[PDB]
Amino acid sequence: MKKLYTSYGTYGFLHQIKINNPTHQLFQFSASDTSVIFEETDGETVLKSPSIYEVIKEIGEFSEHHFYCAIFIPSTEDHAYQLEKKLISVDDNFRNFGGFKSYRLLRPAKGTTYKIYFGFADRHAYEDFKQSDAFNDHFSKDALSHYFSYFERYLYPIK
Repeated sequence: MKKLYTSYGTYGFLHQIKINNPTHQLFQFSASDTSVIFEETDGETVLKSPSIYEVIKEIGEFSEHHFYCAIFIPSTEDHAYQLEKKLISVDDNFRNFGGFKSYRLLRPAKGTTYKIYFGFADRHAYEDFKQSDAFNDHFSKDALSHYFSYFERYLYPIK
C-alpha cells in the first residue's frame, strides 16, 4: 500500500538524511516554522518516527522545484469516513488551473487529522487558486467545518 512519510527538523538535520540515502526519492523544503522532508513509497521509509499517511488519491509527480501547500484538516472518529468520501468526490477540474502541478489526499495512520498537498508552480499560483470557487467551496475551513486547528503550512523549494 502506498504511503507518505513526513519528517521535521532543521535544514542540516534533514539534509543529512537526504544525502545518506541517495537510493530514496526524498523531497526537502523550507517552511516558515521548520524544515520539512517527505517520501512516498509502498516500501520501507528511511525516516525515523515520521508522520505516516496512506495515499487515498493522487495526481501528478513531486518535484523539488515546486511550491507546496500542506492543509491540515482536523476531524473526529465519527466524521472521518464522511470527510474522506467528500474529499474523494471533488471535481477534478482544478487540475487545469494555471500553475497546477500535483495533488495528494492523505489518510492518517494515527488519529483523525487529514492532510492535503497541493503542488503548484509557485506561491502566487496556489494563492490565486485558493481564492477560486473550486477551492473555497471544497477545501477551505468553511467548506469542511461540518466535519470538525485547521491550518496551512507553506513549503518552499530550497535554494
